[PDB]
Amino acid sequence: IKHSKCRQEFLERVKANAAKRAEAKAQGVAVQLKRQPAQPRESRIVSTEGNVPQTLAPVPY
Amino acid sequence: DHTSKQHKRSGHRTAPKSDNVYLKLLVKLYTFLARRTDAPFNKVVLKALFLSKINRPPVSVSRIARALKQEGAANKTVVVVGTVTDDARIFEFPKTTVAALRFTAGARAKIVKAGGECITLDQLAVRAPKGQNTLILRGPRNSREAVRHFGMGP
Amino acid sequence: AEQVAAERAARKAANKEKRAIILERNAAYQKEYETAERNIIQAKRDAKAAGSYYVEAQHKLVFVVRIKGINKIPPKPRKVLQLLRLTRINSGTFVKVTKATLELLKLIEPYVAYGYPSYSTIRQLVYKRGFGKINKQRVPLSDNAIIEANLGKYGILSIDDLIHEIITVGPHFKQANNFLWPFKLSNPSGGWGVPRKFKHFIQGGSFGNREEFINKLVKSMN
Amino acid sequence: VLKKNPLKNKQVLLRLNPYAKVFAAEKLGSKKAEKTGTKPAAVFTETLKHD
Amino acid sequence: AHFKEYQVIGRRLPTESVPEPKLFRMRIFASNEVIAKSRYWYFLQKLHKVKKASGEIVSINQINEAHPTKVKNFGVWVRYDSRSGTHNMYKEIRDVSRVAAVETLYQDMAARHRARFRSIHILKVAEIEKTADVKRQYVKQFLTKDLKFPLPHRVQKSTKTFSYKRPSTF
Amino acid sequence: NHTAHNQTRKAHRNGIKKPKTYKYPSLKGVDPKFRRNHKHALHGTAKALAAAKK
RNA sequence: AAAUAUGUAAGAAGUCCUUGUUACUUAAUUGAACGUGGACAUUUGAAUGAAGAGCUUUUAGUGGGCCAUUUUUGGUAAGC
RNA sequence: GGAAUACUGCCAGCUGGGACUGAGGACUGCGACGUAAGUCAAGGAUGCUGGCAUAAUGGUUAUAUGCCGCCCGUCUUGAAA
RNA sequence: GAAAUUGUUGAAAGGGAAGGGCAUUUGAUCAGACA
Repeated sequence: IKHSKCRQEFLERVKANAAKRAEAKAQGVAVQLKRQPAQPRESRIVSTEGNVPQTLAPVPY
Repeated sequence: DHTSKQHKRSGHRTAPKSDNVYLKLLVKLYTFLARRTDAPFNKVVLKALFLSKINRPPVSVSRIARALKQEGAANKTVVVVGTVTDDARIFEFPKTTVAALRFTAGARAKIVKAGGECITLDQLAVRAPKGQNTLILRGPRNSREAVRHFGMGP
Repeated sequence: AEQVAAERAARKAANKEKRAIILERNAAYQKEYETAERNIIQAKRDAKAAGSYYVEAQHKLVFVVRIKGINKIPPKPRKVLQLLRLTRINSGTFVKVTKATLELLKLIEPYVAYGYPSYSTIRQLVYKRGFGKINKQRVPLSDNAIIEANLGKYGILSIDDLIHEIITVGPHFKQANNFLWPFKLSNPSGGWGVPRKFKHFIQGGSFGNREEFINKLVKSMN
Repeated sequence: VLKKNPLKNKQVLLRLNPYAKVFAAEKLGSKKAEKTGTKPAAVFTETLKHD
Repeated sequence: AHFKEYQVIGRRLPTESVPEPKLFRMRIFASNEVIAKSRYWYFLQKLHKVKKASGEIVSINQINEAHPTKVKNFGVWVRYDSRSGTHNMYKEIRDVSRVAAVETLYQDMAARHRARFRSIHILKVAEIEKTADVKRQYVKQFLTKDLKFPLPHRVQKSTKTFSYKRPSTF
Repeated sequence: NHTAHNQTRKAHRNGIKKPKTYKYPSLKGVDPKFRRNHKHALHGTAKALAAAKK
């Protein structure tokens, strides 16, 4: 009386595992087909030339 | 904490419960061979020496006749750990070598009459230290009167 | 017979080719760690000169230490504490930081204290309190040939190679960490610092995240 | 029979890690870096000293 | 503990279709580096919509005093949560550095008004440049010219449990 | 009278396992019109694999 | 329309090709089910853990419970 | 404009005092110094000296002192009752 | 000719109980080893 989404999403992800592996067999290169969780982000230089950080001073009441 | 229980016991046996003298000599011989020759045959036989009367069911001599019908196995020396019993239902029996503990006098006659020789387990290790060219049979266990371990739906 | 001294002279000579790999590879590590920290310090200085704010990358290795003892623990955290191999009180393992393991620590946060360890404490935990799990049984290291016989498949063939896969988290972090038995630590030698432990570290207590002050606390427990 | 700790008993420190000999020869831990006198920008200081 | 005044700078998230979120900075009195990052997300959540998961800390900087040995008169504005509803308070402190005056304010609120650390919000600490507009009185009595006062009845800390002198004061 | 105090803890001593999901599920319960053909389908496909493919 | 709690999926018993069966099905050898043959390997398909996993007998005691945090119902109330 | 020093951190930097333990019993292992024989703090303590050879240590038992110690068996949600 | 229970002698202790545990002092007593 239902039908399921999440399995049909897995069935589309197997097709992605075929084409990546078939391409990487042609041009010799690593596959990396396992998923990963979220990762901590990297270092990035942030320039405050556009916008000066404004002070807050938590007064209101 | 404790993830698992506690001091467990490996539920398997390490020594046979029998007080037979001659059986402990065969346990003494195969504990030598299993430690040294490292072929996986001896660990299977040594585990099979500790078993009870019920876990060693009798292998009928018609069951050895089935094992020689297999393709490319007409000269393997069959190894039974239990007893080999007679069976007068078959009529034509092969010529191979049987290695076992006990031979019933009806099954003793049928192998020697056909031509093959019957050999005990000490002469098995003298012939086959690694247990090359061997073939292990085990009798049936659910043919025992275990029709009675119950449920509402059988 | 033979082999009176004929094989010993070659077997001792074979280890001379073995120690030569370890000596020059650790030179490549010591060059890397000092160039790692110089480039970060230069990155802040080059950003202040250009008027920019150099943020750091987030740390990717925490070190979790159990604090509360063994009983009166609810069922949701007690399963999570067993998955990090943190059975007994004052024990510790290294945890790779993802989205997944950050939510595990977020459950057991009133029981553990964790932060980001430096190279110094990792060098001092592996040498003094490091043990190895060899087919079972927790064998202490005391030798490079023990690691080389068990992690030779994965690269690693000296004890500093084990450290390098811990701090510079590599592809083989999971297999190199699971080789380590969980650390057995004493009570801290100076004290916990504060009167009560079971408040948050922001509120003076001991549990929670402290991000650098784990390096002062482990050296007492080391 | 007995676990002899490294970081004391320097014989067992040289049992492991043979780089630890040449670490003491170049002294390698009390190292002086080549100094670079690079002054920070004026925008950073005026938000740091003042508000 | 000994407080340290910090400068904490926050930038919500570089996202698609909105690059460069604006920026925000605050001056935080706290004991160490770990509190003042967490005390930063306390106030800055109340002012607009970010969270600790939705935000990130750009940089922290420890602000030392511009002139330590010069003696300053400090006016502090304080919002604290009493047992009734909260209300403002203005107090004046004569002390040495900026971060040392907040040390003697949390003692002053805890002694007289029974306010803990978690109830008080330091609004703004400012230096009163010229005198004669010092509104309170207990700061003002130390500002007369040629101030001289003795210290009568001094005690003497004795190390022995017995002394044979029948001791006298000053 | 009735309570469920200490019942979840007794279930998690020997765990809560699955029905271990065999190959070849039992066709008892399937529509019999499918079962009656599927007998005759296997009886043919064992013949051609034995007669032809050898 | 939250929060906490809760069901399933994260591959070998898998994907893909060629074509084999039958009395079911289709207008139709089209499907459906199970296959032969061939290609796909340790990053074989998220994290961490696994002080072995799995199955089977056989029986002992027990079937008067109580307390705390939080949510609650009857009761003004309660060590009800 | 030039420093110094607090504070935090690092050292496979040096050196002095105190306490507890000596488990194991021919050889093997991994090493460091040396040009080599070898030696060495490197898979667990040896060398030197003194007193006494008996109630001296020690064992037992009686008492003294410091602290601790409600009466057993059973029924019970609950026993010193 | 056992124990409860008792007599004499000998030792010892004792301000509203007695008995016990860990540790030593004092007093009584005692085995072992030194060629």
